[PDB]
Amino acid sequence: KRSRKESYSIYVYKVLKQVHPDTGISSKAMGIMNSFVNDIFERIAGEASRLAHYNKRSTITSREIQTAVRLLLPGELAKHAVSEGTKAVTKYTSAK
Amino acid sequence: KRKRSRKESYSIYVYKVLKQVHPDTGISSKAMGIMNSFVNDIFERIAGEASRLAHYNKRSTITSREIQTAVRLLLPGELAKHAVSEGTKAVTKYTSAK
Amino acid sequence: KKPHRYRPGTVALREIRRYQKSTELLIRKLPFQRLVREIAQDFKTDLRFQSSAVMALQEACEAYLVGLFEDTNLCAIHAKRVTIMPKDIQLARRIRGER
Amino acid sequence: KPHRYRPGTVALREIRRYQKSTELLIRKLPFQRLVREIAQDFKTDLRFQSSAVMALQEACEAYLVGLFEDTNLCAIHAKRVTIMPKDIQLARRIRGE
Amino acid sequence: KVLRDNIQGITKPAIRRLARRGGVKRISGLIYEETRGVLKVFLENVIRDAVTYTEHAKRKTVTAMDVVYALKRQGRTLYGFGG
Amino acid sequence: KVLRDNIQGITKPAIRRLARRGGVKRISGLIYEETRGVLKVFLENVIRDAVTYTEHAKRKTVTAMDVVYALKRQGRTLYGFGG
Amino acid sequence: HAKPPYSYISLITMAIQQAPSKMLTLSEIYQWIMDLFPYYRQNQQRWQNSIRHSLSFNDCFVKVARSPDKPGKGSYWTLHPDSGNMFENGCYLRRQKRFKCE
Amino acid sequence: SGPPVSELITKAVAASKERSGVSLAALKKALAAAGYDVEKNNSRIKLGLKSLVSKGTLVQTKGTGASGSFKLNKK
Amino acid sequence: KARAKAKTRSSRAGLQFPVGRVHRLLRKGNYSERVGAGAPVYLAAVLEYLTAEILELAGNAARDNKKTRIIPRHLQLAIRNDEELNKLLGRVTIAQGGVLPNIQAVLLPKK
Amino acid sequence: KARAKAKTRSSRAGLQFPVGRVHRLLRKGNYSERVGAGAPVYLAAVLEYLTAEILELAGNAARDNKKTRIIPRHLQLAIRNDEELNKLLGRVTIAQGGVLPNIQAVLLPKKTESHHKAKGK
DNA sequence: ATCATACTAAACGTAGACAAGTTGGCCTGATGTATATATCTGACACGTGCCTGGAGACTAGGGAGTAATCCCCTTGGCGGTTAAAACGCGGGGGACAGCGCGTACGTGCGTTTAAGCGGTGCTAGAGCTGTCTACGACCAATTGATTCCCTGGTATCAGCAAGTACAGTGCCCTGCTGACAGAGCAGGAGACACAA
DNA sequence: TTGTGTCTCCTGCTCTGTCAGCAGGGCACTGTACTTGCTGATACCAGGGAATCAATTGGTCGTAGACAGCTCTAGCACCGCTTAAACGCACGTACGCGCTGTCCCCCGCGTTTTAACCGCCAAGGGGATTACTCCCTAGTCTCCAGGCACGTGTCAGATATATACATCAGGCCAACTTGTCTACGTTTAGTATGAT
Repeated sequence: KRSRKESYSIYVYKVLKQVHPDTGISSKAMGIMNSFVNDIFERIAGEASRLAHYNKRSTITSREIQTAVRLLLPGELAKHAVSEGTKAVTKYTSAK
Repeated sequence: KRKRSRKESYSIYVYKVLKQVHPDTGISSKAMGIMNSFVNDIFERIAGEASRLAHYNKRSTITSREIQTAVRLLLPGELAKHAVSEGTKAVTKYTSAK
Repeated sequence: KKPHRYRPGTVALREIRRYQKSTELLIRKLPFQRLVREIAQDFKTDLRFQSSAVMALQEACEAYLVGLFEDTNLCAIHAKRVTIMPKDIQLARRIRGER
Repeated sequence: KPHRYRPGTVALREIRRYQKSTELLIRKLPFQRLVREIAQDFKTDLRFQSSAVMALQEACEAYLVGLFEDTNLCAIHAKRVTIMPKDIQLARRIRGE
Repeated sequence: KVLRDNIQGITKPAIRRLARRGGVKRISGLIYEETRGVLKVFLENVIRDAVTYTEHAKRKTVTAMDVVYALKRQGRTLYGFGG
Repeated sequence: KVLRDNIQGITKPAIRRLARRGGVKRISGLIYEETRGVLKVFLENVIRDAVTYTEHAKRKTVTAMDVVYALKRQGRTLYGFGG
Repeated sequence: HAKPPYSYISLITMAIQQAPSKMLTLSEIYQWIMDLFPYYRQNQQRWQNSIRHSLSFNDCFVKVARSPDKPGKGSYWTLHPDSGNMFENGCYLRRQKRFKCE
Repeated sequence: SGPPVSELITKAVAASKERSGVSLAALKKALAAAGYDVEKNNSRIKLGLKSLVSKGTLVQTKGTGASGSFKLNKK
Repeated sequence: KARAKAKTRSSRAGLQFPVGRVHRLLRKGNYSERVGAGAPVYLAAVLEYLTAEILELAGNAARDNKKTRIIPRHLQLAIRNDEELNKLLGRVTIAQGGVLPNIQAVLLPKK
Repeated sequence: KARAKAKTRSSRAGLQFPVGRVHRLLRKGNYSERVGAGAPVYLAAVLEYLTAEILELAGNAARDNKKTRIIPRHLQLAIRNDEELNKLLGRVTIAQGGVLPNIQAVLLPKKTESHHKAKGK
């Protein structure tokens, strides 16, 4: 048999080719980007879990994620991340 | 008519431990609140570290082994040793008396 | 007869001993509460504060400033001085990572 | 007479050279032996993945570089340009180590 | 009802006492504005986090637990006010 | 098989290079032993945490993930070796 | 009253030697001169500073400490034995061939 | 051109005649007040002081070289 | 009858990152008992935005260095030059990244 | 069949802290899908031990201060005096705790032999 | 004939010419870095097979939203007390600047060392799959531990007045020195008065 | 009537008194924190009771993981050769540290202003609790395509070589200032000439 390890490599590459069409990325840089994505996922998810627990709620909704994003990221990053997340959720809700 | 939700606390257990250590010394309400905060803080530290240990090894159960490793990771040397000794004693006694 | 007068630095050490022995809050409560309400006014208007919240804020702020002054005193002494200068606070914050 | 740079010139050249590079500055084999020696106190007959030793070296060199930056700031604060053990001690004390 | 310049309410004797508790013997004259700025920055950070917690709960009153969680987020855990 | 004095393998030029990357122009002669002590303490802490992680998994080989988790717990998160 | 012709060195030597123990301090010297010369009741600071300078300058006097702290408030001065007689044969005013250590 | 700096140094030290010798900073202030481009003549003042000390016209009290305080000779 | 053609939730949200995988990681990460439908979408959007920002800056640095591929040095330069990201990633070490070229003005030669 | 007399899980383990409450908090804290039988016992034992340590040190401090009630000042003194707890609680601030009294050696006055009145240089 | 007085020569004092020391700026050689061009190789990017994990469809039930109510804690106001803050002023000593020096550290060269690379060989141990059994989730009924409130009683702590102990500051005596001024006494020369 | 011995004045060395300053220390006075005692306030503790809610016991059932066995990955050991880095030493200078001096900044203390603190009262805003309900997310089954492993081509970065350019450091020329020597003016000695 052969193993199977998942990662964000293809999605990072898609985003890269969206931003810089003619730029590539080395394997070490791709590993660093995977580590970064995992780290930020962990931070936001943990903060959202703490927010849900503090209010005696058993669900992590988009509101908890929004508050976690505002708590973690600094000012301009927080504002832009909130805008992008709100746009994505609205588009998903309308499209389905 | 209109009740108020009961608030759980470690105050009685802290008082029992204190009277085990210092039978004559008391403790003030502010100190009791500080000790409650300390107990909750260390509880959440050990529980979070145990959860991360279980997640890394792809195990869905937290056992006394995960708690032991968490205690080894968090507390410094002598505290870690004494805490491990106390925990092992407690678990062995619980298993025997069960 | 001239009145009694302590030399410079003696009453400073007396004050150090007094305020290290004690534990009460050193900032006046009411001005600090007004400051807390002022700063919070920018983030959300018409906020209310539990008294416990203001007391917690004051405790944390005083502890932070005391620790910062310990670090800046060490920084000043490292430069073979006794007077703490603003550059000492700047260095302490820089090494701590706040700047 | 042979050419001879004044003190501090080659030092600045070295600073410029090593700040724009990225390769590890400690020799790999001595650091690996040190890592194996230190780990021997905790558990005998341990083994290390090569990537584990590389990660340890990366973390150690990054930590030392940051510590030396803080030490240089401490030295400059005292109207000096030479870093001394008191500077490392002050940086560690303020950091919380 | 509006608050304007209460940072000056952290008077010189108060900063002097805080320095004294820190073991400072002699204080420069420019420390006080610097200390006011540092305190203002710290308060702004903590209050921003606390008010974010308050808004998430859809409350209007900033509870002590909000301040405790905000401080813990900075890595400045506070004992004595719950948690 | 045994290892006795490998801390001396962090030679004077290596510490000099590390200081140079940090922006140090002039180095006192007593820095080298101090730097060796600091590095030894840091390595001891990180390796202790890594070996604890290895022991919990009932393994005999210290993997890169153990080192990464140890560094993250220390508050020195490392990118480039998975996780 | 008239100023005594005797030089301060001669006065100090006579005060030291007149005691039963051949020893006196500055306070006792003041007591002796007050008792035996009413003339010196004036120019008090002048002659006090003069005798202090003479005591600190002349090599024919050497100081000795006090073992159990004594009554205190000042040290004690012993006459140098090697000086012998210097004011003998009536020359109390200007000694010839002053005593010297070197 | 004016007179040589040695004459100005002697004039400055003889102007005040404090019980202790005049310090280097005090002499520099005196020369500046009297009128002199002391900014670019620090070496001139230092070597003049050294020469005057060597010739015995000036006696140095506490310090060495240009440091310390200087006063007029015995005669 | 036959089912409709499957469409990835990322396609509905207009994202590149995986909404399904993010939802699985939330559910199996022991973060809460339940996970809302929009939480994965929001989190994936935020992660994609942050990744796009860092990649933009890293590509700019690489172009400045006259290279076609991004390497860890370029990511280090991008992160530490930008104030917001450097604040976000202040306590992070990037393997094979360097340090920002800077020398204290006191050390420079006295011209 | 008749039920046997109930024994608290703390009583079986010989603890004072609650094994049952700790088990409930572990289950409801969203730490893992499942919680073993001995994990609450181990965690309760560790928490009881740490509480005993801090209370012992705080009572010693209060006794040294001639007080019969532990207050936050005594907790602060106990924590900062012991290096192990201070390392454990380095990033923690105790309300109404104050600080350890210490003055840097260079700040203390320099002894002088002369008893003359102080004057400006 | 003998003296002083003026012209000239040589000693003495002072102003100016000469040569030596110090500083600044420009020119030239050496050296490291930066740039340009050719070769090549292995690390990236793209293509194919597949399999497992995400999407579609449906149901169940309980977590979350909303409305009503209550009473608790926040806000606001008023007045008096006095503790703290603000201001002013004298002056001590500490921060800062300047100079000196000596030795610790930087640069450079020759020799020694072992790190680095490549290749070979072996096997401890990571990593996976398959069994199956003990362990943990879940539910119902029992009950006992934990919380809240009230009462009586107590210990403890806080505040104020009085005495004590410790320590800080500086008077005032005593001791030591540089420098200016002044009495004694040895030795040499002018005046007094004697011997021949 | 004069040479000569002794008396008395003039000279200078030796030693002393005196003005002012600085420094060492015994001990008096002052101030402030600590200790003791008492009074009043309140915060803790113990007992009792009711509420309540959740921990325990007993039983069933599903699957997480301990254990066994196999594959083959990569961690470890060794050897040989090349050469880049480390080490030791020589030499010089510039940087750390000590010392001195000064004068402005902060400390200490007295007096006035002021706003904090306490106690009390009142109103009502919003947090907390309770009941009902509905629709959103977990659970289950089916199915297929998205992502991952493997394989292969090529061109972007690495290496090597050559050439250019910027920078560093030393040497030398030119300008400013000071030490040493020399010539003009003043004054005294030598010789010619006028006065008496």
